[PDB]
Amino acid sequence: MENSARQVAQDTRELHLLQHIKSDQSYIYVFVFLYYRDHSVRVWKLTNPVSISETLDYDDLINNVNRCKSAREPAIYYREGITGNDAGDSIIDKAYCEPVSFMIVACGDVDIQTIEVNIQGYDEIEGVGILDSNVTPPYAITATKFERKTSGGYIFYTYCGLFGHGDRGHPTMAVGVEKKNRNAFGRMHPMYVAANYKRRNFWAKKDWWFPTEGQMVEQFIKQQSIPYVTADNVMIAPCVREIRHHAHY
Amino acid sequence: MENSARQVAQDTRELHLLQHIKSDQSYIYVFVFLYYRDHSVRVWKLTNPVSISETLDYDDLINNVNRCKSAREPAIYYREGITGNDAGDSIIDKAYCEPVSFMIVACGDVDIQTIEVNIQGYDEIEGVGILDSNVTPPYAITATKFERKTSGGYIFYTYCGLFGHGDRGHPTMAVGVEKKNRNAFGRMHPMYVAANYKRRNFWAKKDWWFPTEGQMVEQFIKQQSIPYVTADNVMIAPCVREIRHHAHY
Amino acid sequence: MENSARQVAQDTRELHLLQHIKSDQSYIYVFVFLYYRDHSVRVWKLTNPVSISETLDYDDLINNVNRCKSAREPAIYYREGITGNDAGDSIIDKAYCEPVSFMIVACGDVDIQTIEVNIQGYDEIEGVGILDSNVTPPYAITATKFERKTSGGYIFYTYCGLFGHGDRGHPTMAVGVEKKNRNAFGRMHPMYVAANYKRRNFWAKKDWWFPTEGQMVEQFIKQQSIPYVTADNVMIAPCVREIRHHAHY
Ligand SMILES: Nc1nc2c(ncn2[C@@H]2O[C@H](COP(=O)(O)OP(=O)(O)OP(=O)(O)O)[C@@H](O)[C@H]2O)c(=O)[nH]1
Ligand SMILES: Nc1nc2c(ncn2[C@@H]2O[C@H](COP(=O)(O)OP(=O)(O)OP(=O)(O)O)[C@@H](O)[C@H]2O)c(=O)[nH]1
Ligand SMILES: Nc1nc2c(ncn2[C@@H]2O[C@H](COP(=O)(O)OP(=O)(O)OP(=O)(O)O)[C@@H](O)[C@H]2O)c(=O)[nH]1
Repeated sequence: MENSARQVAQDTRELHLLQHIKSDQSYIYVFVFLYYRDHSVRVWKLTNPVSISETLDYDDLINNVNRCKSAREPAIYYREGITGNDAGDSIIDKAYCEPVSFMIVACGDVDIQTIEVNIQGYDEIEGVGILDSNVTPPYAITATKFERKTSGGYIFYTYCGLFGHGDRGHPTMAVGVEKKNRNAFGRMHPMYVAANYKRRNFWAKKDWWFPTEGQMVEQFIKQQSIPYVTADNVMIAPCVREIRHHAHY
Repeated sequence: MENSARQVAQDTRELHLLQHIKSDQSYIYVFVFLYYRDHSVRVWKLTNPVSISETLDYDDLINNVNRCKSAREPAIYYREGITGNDAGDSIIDKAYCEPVSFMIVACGDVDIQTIEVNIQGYDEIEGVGILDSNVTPPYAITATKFERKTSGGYIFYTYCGLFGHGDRGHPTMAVGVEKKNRNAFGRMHPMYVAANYKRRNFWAKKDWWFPTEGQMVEQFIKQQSIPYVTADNVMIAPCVREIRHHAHY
Repeated sequence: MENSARQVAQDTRELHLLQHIKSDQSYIYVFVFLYYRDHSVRVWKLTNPVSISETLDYDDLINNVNRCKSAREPAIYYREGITGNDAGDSIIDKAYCEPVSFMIVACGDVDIQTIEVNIQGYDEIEGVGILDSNVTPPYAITATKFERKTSGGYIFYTYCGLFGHGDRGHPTMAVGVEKKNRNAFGRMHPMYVAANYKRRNFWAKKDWWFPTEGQMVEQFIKQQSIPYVTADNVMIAPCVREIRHHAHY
């Protein structure tokens, strides 16, 4: 009864799930979870068939549901103070709605070795001046700092941190990653490039908000089967156990 | 008097119009018309010299002029309910401002064979989970479902449908299409690629709103000479009659 | 004492600054300064490692701090009138918040010869109709109209103008430029392309607003060392004097 054709259709399904990862027919994903002091979470899905590239601006990274709006000072009173040094006209030093921490989850067939997580202050300008900005500051080379998580045959990567109370407490970030290519024909080789270029905005960055992590895990993480690690360090991810008829090195 | 030089300058003009289509000097366009229950239309022009790629998020697809705003429930009360199953806190089941139907008009020198119209619910996630999402679900392969419309020598394509009252009644969509290339030198060949890459956001998605189709046809469709088909199935498009000094196969 | 190792570490620093321009490790920048009648400035940084491409829509180009909002007419009353000819329902003919003038500053290692500044009215449509629009109208070929400014070994380019009181007084604009490549290996050659494609949105267009030019020069231009030319024609830019041990042609 282990051998039934129905069981093999189930085997097909799960073999399909593991191979679909490496297949050109799947997406790669980076999810950015932002955790606020009110316990709520704002979440951005970045996604593409072959190449994720996105800026999350300040307005993308602050809490836009439990919003900071003293009915007294317009937004520019505060923005000017995080635009230039001592250039503010705000009685508020730090907005409540700025995130406390983040988690980056890279999943699907990412080549984690190509990932970049470049977090900057409000102006997006690395270093002391624009002409001295480096396109890749050392802390943007985050690949080896991700934790590798495994769930059966599934692999994904997590990177967590605090934004803090300095410049990066008013964050902007650029995130990019490539789909792993285990062979030599480039997904942007001249014979392929136009078909992937046509899909450069499949899909544009997309966000949601949730009242707590626990509620998000039930209503979203599990519902969409998004690999995840909770604050108490529990892995929430689908699990496809490896199927193979021969040994693997 | 048929032969006058002035008439030939007119011939030049119309020969220019037909050949400008196939020329690298023209844009390709996809227009997305969204029709609401109040009879108004929101319209997005997607456009590029060689390669259109765009996401129209939920906020792009709902009616943002005749807006849904009960002065009682914040937007997240409703959004949460179309983010996760049964996760809403809204007394409104379906927003008035969600579109009833759509028309996609692909025109200029599109290769309709490369078009993709991928409509999803709010979360933009095809299938049962992100790791099983297909980059091209069967219904995104819409090319053969477009109707081919001809106006003299001009060719364009239309695809209409209803959003309905299920998941896609809270639509997001990814649209991409390539300019037709009737010969072998790719518009993204290494000798060309950088010049077209420089124009990847020429132009970013752009929208308008109009109180009715009839008013839009007068104030916009005709004014900008955008090929179009009205709800009663009348073609509104410029018409350049073919000019040629010899027979065509 | 001219020869001290400390002085040579200073020489290293400034040699680094000049060579970092031509290095792949720097960004190219286009800044768009928009000057309003209230003397305020809205500023967009466009930036990329190798290829800038951006649309600044109408909502990006109008003053969004000193906002136009008669508590009487919704935005569409005015927008409809700049969408189609005589299609408005506004008692206001021209919004206060539309910019008077602009300056484009191209800096870092731009090849100014590849720049395009295509300014259009509200609809973004060049010419008399979409099928006749040219991807490059003559006035978009702006490269030779930029003024070349030098500050020691630093080179940058400025282009100024008025928006006026016609169609382009309701501006949209597409700006693109490539990083100068003084040799033959293309930054989008197949061996390089995927790494730069991954960084196509590093960074997305980013804006600020400032109450006056003078205040912006202190709080932003100088603070970020952004090359600049003030309204009275004073150059504000860092200055690295050329260092070389041999003569230069
Ligand atoms: N290490 C470092 N952090 C900086 C610097 N400038 C600003 N920061 C910010 O400091 C914050 C985190 O640094 P920590 O040393 O952990 O201190 P913190 O918890 O943020 O609180 P502070 O003591 O106010 O900085 C981040 O927001 C950084 O961006 C800097 O020059 N060096
Ligand atoms: N065919 C199909 N449609 C679905 C499914 N899930 C949601 N829908 C939605 O159903 C809507 C259109 O389906 P129809 O069969 O025409 O029904 P409808 O007019 O939308 O009204 P309903 O009966 O409430 O679905 C779209 O919004 C679809 O996205 C599904 O599993 N299959
Ligand atoms: N030259 C020219 N400008 C046009 C045309 N249509 C609209 N304009 C606009 O005219 C404005 C600048 O032209 P100017 O000749 O300097 O006149 P102006 O200062 O704008 O004031 P007006 O006399 O109302 O046009 C810009 O906003 C142009 O876009 C046109 O067909 N030719």
